[PDB]
Amino acid sequence: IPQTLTNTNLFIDGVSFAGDVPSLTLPKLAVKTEQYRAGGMDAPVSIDMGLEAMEAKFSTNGARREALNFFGLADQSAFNGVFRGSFKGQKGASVPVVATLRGLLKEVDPGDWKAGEKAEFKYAVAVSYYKLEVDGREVYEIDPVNGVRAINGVDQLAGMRNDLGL
Amino acid sequence: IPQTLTNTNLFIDGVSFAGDVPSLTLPKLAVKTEQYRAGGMDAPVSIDMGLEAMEAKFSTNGARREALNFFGLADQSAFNGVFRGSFKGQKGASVPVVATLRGLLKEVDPGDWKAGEKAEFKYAVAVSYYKLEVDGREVYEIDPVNGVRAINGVDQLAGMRNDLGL
Amino acid sequence: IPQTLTNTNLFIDGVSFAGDVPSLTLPKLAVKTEQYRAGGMDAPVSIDMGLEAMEAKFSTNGARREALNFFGLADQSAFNGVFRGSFKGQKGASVPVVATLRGLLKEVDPGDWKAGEKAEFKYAVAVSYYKLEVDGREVYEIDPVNGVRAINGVDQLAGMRNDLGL
Amino acid sequence: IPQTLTNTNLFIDGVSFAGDVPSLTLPKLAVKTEQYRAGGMDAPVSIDMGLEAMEAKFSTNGARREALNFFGLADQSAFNGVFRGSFKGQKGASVPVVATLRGLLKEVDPGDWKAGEKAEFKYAVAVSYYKLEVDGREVYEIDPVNGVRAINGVDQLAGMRNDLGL
Amino acid sequence: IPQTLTNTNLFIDGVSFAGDVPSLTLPKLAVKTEQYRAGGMDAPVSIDMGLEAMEAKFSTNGARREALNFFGLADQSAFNGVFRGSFKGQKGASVPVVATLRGLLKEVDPGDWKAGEKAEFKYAVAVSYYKLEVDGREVYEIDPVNGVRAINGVDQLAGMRNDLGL
Amino acid sequence: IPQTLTNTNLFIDGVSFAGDVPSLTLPKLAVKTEQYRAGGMDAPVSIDMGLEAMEAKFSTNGARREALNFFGLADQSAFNGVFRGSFKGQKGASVPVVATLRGLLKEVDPGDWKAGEKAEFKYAVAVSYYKLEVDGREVYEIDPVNGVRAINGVDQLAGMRNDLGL
Amino acid sequence: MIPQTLTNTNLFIDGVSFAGDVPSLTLPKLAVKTEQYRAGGMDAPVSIDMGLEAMEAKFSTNGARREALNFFGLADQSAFNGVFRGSFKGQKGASVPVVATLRGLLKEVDPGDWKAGEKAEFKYAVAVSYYKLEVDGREVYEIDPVNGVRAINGVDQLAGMRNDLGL
Amino acid sequence: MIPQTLTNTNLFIDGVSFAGDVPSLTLPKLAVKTEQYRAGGMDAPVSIDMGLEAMEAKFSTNGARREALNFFGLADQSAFNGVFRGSFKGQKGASVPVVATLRGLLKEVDPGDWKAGEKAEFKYAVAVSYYKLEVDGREVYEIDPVNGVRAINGVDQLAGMRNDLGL
Amino acid sequence: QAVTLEALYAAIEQVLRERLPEAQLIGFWPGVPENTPAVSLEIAELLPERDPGTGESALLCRLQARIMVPPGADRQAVSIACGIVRTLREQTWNLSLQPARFVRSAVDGSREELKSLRVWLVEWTQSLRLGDPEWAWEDQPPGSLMLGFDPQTGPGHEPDYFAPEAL
Amino acid sequence: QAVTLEALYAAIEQVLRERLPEAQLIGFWPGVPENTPAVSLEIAELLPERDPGTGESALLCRLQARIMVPPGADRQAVSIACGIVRTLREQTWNLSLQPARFVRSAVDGSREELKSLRVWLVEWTQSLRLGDPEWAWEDQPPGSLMLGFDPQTGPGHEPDYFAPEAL
Repeated sequence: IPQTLTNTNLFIDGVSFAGDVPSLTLPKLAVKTEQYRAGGMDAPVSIDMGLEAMEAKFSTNGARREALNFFGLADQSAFNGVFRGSFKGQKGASVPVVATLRGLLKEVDPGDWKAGEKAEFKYAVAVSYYKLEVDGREVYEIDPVNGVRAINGVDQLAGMRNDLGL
Repeated sequence: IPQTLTNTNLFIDGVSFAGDVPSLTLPKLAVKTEQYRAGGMDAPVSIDMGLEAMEAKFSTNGARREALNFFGLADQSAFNGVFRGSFKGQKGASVPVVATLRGLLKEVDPGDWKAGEKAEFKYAVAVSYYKLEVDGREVYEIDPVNGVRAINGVDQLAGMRNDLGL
Repeated sequence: IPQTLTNTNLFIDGVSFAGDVPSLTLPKLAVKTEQYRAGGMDAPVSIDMGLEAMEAKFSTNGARREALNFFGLADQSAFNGVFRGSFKGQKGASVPVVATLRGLLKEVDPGDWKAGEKAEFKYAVAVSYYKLEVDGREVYEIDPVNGVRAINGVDQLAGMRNDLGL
Repeated sequence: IPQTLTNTNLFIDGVSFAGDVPSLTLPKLAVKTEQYRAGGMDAPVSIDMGLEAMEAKFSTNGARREALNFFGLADQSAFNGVFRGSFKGQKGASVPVVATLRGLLKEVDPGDWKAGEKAEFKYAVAVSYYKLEVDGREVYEIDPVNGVRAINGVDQLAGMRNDLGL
Repeated sequence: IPQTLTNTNLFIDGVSFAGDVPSLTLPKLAVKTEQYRAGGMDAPVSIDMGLEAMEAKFSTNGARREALNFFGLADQSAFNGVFRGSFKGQKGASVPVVATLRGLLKEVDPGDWKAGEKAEFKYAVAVSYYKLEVDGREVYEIDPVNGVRAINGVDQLAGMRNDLGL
Repeated sequence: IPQTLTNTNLFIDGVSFAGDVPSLTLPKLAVKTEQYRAGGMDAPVSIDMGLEAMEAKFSTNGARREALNFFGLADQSAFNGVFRGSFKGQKGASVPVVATLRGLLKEVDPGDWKAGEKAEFKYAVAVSYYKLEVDGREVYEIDPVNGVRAINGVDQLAGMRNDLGL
Repeated sequence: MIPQTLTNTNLFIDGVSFAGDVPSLTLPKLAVKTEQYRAGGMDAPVSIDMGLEAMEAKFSTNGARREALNFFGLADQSAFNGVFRGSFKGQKGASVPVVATLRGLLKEVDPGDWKAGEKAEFKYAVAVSYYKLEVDGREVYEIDPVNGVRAINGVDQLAGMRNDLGL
Repeated sequence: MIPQTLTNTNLFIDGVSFAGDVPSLTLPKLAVKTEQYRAGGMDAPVSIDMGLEAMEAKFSTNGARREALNFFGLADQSAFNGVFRGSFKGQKGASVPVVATLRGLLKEVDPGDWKAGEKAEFKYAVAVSYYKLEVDGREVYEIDPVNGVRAINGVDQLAGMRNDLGL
Repeated sequence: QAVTLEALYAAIEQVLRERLPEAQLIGFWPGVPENTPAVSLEIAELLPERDPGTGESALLCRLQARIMVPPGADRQAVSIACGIVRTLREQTWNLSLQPARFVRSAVDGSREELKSLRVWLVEWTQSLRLGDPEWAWEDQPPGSLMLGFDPQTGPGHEPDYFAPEAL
Repeated sequence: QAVTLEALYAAIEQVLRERLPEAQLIGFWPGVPENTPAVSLEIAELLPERDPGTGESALLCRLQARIMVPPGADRQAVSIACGIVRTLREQTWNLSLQPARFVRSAVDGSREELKSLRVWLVEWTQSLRLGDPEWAWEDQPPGSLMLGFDPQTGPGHEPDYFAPEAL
């Protein structure tokens, strides 16, 4: 059965934007691949190199001052924010999905102001720390620094930091 | 509650264009980021370098001579202009937003003249000084020269000019 | 109050194309800017370098021979043409706008001839001399050679030609 | 008064394609310009260098064998063709426009064959010789080799071939 | 009179795909031209260099195994196929057009499978040998290797292979 | 007769996603061609070099945790999955097509979450091993490493591995 | 064999981790000082090994890593110690470590052009004396110039020509 | 003739297949040491063959192929043995093998810059002595420097100038 | 397990009698507007959808509610109508369905009798996977698999091997 | 071989009498709603399609089912209507057709008589290739081909060669 989303909440630093957050986009997680064909092969296999960058793009529709003031701070990973969502499928079992993130709010975009429409500001955060819990337990935990790429509890770079001494 | 904009005023040098300014676009403020992955990390963190350039694009619909005459001046930051706006939300509490700016009016674009429509000239100012006050108090104060990037009162480059002697 | 255009006339060399000139586009005037961030600054200021090129694109809808014969002449600035327009706003005060120009007619474009439609030839003149008078008096006077960039009467390169001896 | 086209005829080598030539496009004639700003100037003037290439694109809708057989010949300027047209404006004075051309038929394009539509083959000739007579007398006579760029009777390269000895 | 196509047949190796071949695209034949302006000329003449590559793109709508099995063979020009068509114009005189080709089937593209639509696989053959007979007799015979570019019976590279000894 | 698809099943590791997999795209198989014209030829023949990379893009519409947990694993070719399909044509003879694949799940894309629609996550697997059986028997068997490009049973690189010693 | 590439990297200097700012390393190019040799009775020279040459191991950082600037031009040459770690993950999961212990003179601090909106990239170079590369903990190279140690895969390749010079 | 190009490649070192990590090879550039010669009674010199010059056969891998790092700078020069296989498939199906047996000194291990997100590319080089290329199993080149063997297509091209030096 | 239309008709009647006590009578196919605050459910149209990959037929049904009221109590029927719309934002009717999509609510003119003049159409759509899944490909259970070898192959002697065996 | 409309009318009547025992009478052009649970098939519209490359004319027919029921048994006719929709997901009616595309199902107002007031239109489309294929180009069978040579050419002596001959 498909999962229709029902509830949406966004935090920035604890302040409830429950309500006026009409659109939100979590970062697409992309493995840095490379089409690799060596000697004894014809089709290229693809090899991980890590992830690429992570941009999350929510778009609030007010002159906020509670989300505007996290643009251009002297420290990255100061804007954090916590998303909360609720997909509802399979006989009312609404699974609680949260997606808490962290990083530099890299772009604040006020749209066209044609004197009578809504506000619809646009935002984009260059996510460093990204933590996605679907139904309580962990799914994606991506800390770029310290190399803590962890899938559903197990750390996929546990074998790497022992080799690198981290 | 969302904020529907109600009133719009544009100044150029004090002259009230209250009325015929159908479209206006404030500069999107973009942090100059860089996807940075060093040794002990897999996903790239993004690091500020400053801001990128700021273009504000309003489009008046008359042969003005009060906005046309600020094109191609021998000095930049001679065209300044002051925007005034009014978002109305949360029981008639119309928040007064102003966005005063300054810079070279870098492009004057007369559209197609198909003999019977409106004028709809188009403009673009390469904003140097940008000051956005939402509900009286300061939000964004971006002076590029002298490095005065200030968020809601505090100067985020106060630690930089002490290091550089400015 | 907005300004709905009412009358349109185009000359080429004096010959009245009053009537069949359905579309006309004056050159957008663009300052040659450059995103300049030096040492003691974070956001880039933009500095004039002069203007960029100027193309005016009218599109007559007949096999003319009075506008076709100014293509590919051995001298540039031989095609000149004078536009005349009339925006009407603010209680019938029709402001007379003229935009006389000059330059090489750089492209003559006959469209698709699908055997039964109108002609709609297309033209493009690489404007050298451009003179825009809105309501009698001068607004934009752009002579590229001799450096005579003049805004509403005053010559913005008067300080430059004294330095260069022109 | 605008000029609605009424009659269309295309020849290839004398064979009358009067009828099934639904679309035809004469070559747009483009001066090879160059945005030239030297020392004592700010806006770039544009200087002729000659013309650029000339493609004429007609699209017959049959399996011809009388236009197909001029593709890929060992000699360019073997396909010539003569267009004939008739714009009708200003009290039934149908001006006879002919546009005879010459050059390599550089592309024969059969479209999608979805089993039941028309044919609509497509063609493209890299025009060398181009001669456009509007109402009997000459308008554009472009011979690339020998440098015979002639506008309405006078040869605009008469001063050039005396300098080059041609 | 235009020529509405009526019948469509495709062979692959003799097996009749008469019926389910909804779309088919013969290769557009393009002369490898080059805008050539030498000393004594202004507009560039275009010179043949040979043809460019030839892709034919048919799209059958079944899981075939009689066209799928010619992908990725160890020899090019193993997939050949013969198209048969029938344009009908000029009082029921249905001209028999065939277009037999040959080459590597360079791409097999299964589309989106949204669980309930048709199949619509897509194919693309890098045509080497191409032979187009319109109404019995030859029009285009393009053999790339051995240089046998032949238009309606005569070989346009007969003068070339005598010079090259082929 | 065309083949309308009727049934669709996707496995990931055995877990039945029969049902909520609305869209699925098998990898387009593309021969790495090269337009090759040597001395004694005019049109370029195309030569195989092997295949290019293979991306399969299915898009489930739930917060899965049974497909999400195969992103970013430390080993490629750990996500495998087995597709099952059923085209139905020619008097109810539903041909069973399966397409089992294997490779790194290179991208997990959650869409816009506009608070009330479906989920529609998007996925992309950089397929290494690809095996397509149409009606029981083999069609495409592409193992990139070990060079096992096999078409309908016969290995097209059997002559290559004897030359390379693999 | 499995497809195996470089994924991540690390650098230590006297124990101090550079876990945050190393965009690039460079292991020293081990090359034999080949003297091509054609003599009487042959052609197409046969390239006798004469020994190695100098081993500069460049790297770069783009912060104020003063803990890397303190080792430039000291009185004790071969006092810059440091490892060039790096893991090769392969395709089948478990990563194969490559570490490279160095001991040399930091002979170059090359600060980049400061274009005020780009990176810094303090490019360095160490003319190393001692050099020990490991793969999965297994030894491959012991290169010690002084006291004659060239031990390829643990077996000393100069021991036969060290007990004749009497070292 | 048929259009025939390189498609796939392989490398063996002492029997060990590098079926997983070789992005590039380089066969040794066979070149004659041409000494241009203009003398009395002619012009436009005539380029007498003097012999070949040194034959470096570069290649590169991007994993921790320690089985290729063990052969650097050993005491036995010309102990690196290895073939550079490669098949040319042509257009008409069956592929023509090209193998190239080598025997030389691995005179260079050049580890690339480790930019932490790119490949590794351990570029190597072998100044080979022995060199034997085959095409479809048929002999073309025997290049042995010492003991004077230059056998082009099986017939010895130095045998006339080996039974006069008395080798 | 799977849903039925009669299972859908019973649950929409069930929940709406709990939330709306001012609605006296919510029948799924009644008539006869016998008293003032009556609500008569209907079926407008059942339409196709994106067919899932199993034997279920995807159908979205335009469900329809008609709020019958005597004229003069129009405001008293919008308060009934606002009670239905506030239900339909998350409501799956406790039946393994997707949440219902609200469509419109307005006063209409019925074809039926208009003694109770004022009626308010409240219609909404919700998708249905009616029917059983259907397996098509392969029906070979875990009890049937024997895995021999090369010498233990043939109809003479059977491959004596089960997949669950010793450890 | 090919289909006929009378072959289509017989098979849709045939299968629907097996699956629906509550439907008393499924005729393809009946009238006279003589009893309660009647279903009257129809033809709404036959439309063109993408013409295949043979002599068949591609037609998709809006087939139409009308479920006649006395009023008060509206739920008893949706259960008949749900039986038709669950059929049409894969149904080719055993006649070499494409599977039928379900379109809509709703209560309508007929032009005909309304003693049986309540009727439910159930319409669906399915493509048809009616007619025979038509060959146009060439009708030269395998029995007629003779392949001579250059000297054995001319109307004087015939090219004495058949294509099936010795080995």
